[PDB]
Amino acid sequence: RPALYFCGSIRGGREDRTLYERIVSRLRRFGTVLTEHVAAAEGDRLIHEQDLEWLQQADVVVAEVTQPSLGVGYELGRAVAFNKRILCLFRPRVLSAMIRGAADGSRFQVWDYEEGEVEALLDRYFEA
Amino acid sequence: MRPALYFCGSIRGGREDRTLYERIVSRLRRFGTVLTEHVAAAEGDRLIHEQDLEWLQQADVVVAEVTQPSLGVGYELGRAVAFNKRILCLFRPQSGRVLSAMIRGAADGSRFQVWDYEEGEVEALLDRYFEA
Ligand SMILES: CNc1ccccc1C(=O)N1CCC(Nc2nc(-c3cc4ccc(C#N)cc4[nH]3)nn2CCCCCCCC(=O)O)CC1
Ligand SMILES: CNc1ccccc1C(=O)N1CCC(Nc2nc(-c3cc4ccc(C#N)cc4[nH]3)nn2CCCCCCCC(=O)O)CC1
Ligand SMILES: [Cl-]
Repeated sequence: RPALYFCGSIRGGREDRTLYERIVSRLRRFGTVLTEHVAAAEGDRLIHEQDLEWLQQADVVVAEVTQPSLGVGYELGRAVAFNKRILCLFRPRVLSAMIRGAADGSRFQVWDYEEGEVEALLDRYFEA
Repeated sequence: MRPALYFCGSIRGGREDRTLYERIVSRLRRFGTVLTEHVAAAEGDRLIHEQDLEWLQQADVVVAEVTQPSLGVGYELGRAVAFNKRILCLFRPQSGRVLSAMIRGAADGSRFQVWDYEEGEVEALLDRYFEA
């Protein structure tokens, strides 16, 4: 099965816990979600090494980029250098030009969305 | 041959402090060329990303102010690690914040370092790092 990596900001996880769970639940239909048991409220070297191992194992990286995060950005930077296929999900805040600009319409895509249509978008992405 | 220094910080940290980022850049100029000294941060996006990536590849050292969360700063740090760059992260714990485990965990005490500091001592720390 394809290996899927999900990540999001700690702030996005706090205010929108259900949103991250909805994304992960939908991703499970298209493969194994390596980060599905991550409980964001979490020495640091062990976390970094496990994160890198999952990033290297992933076939697709799905990042929720609505809130600023050094961790999400760092994971995206490592993922680009690991030549991974990336999908960023943004809820229109101004998305960083480093993320919007990394998009190439194929291997790195950034999709603007409204909370309610996240399942439909994920279906479209993985049925293509 | 002057060393090429790359500086980056969050847009929030640039707004809430302004003088802090300018103090850091001014001090870095003593030790080398600052590739990002003329960055406004009031910013098509692809051109910005490609210019950023060119500066990252040219750098000898990357200095990042990591006090406020930022997708851009994190992304630049991730690309910098993969480009095998020497990195120094500057974090202010007085802000009450806890630095991301992805950044604190990337530290190895040598090639990637994270230093906790108080606003007033930033010039002294930069002098120590660059061996003044
Ligand atoms: C102030 N910020 C931080 C402070 C402390 C720690 C991290 C951060 C930080 O920068 N973060 C938080 C973590 C986030 N990455 C992330 N978030 C999720 C994630 C959120 C989430 C929510 C719901 C569900 C479901 N169902 C699944 C979820 N999966 N996965 N990943 C990737 C794995 C990395 C973790 C390594 C694990 C090592 C270990 O198991 O010991 C990036 C931003
Ligand atoms: C919501 N956030 C964003 C929204 C929109 C755009 C970016 C962000 C974002 O994530 N950012 C902001 C930019 C930041 N990086 C950064 N900040 C500085 C920087 C701040 C600063 C302050 C004072 C002084 C002095 N003296 C010098 C300074 N140099 N350099 N860099 C690296 C160069 C990248 C520029 C590419 C240009 C492309 C082009 O010209 O074609 C990362 C976080
Ligand atoms: Cl976060």
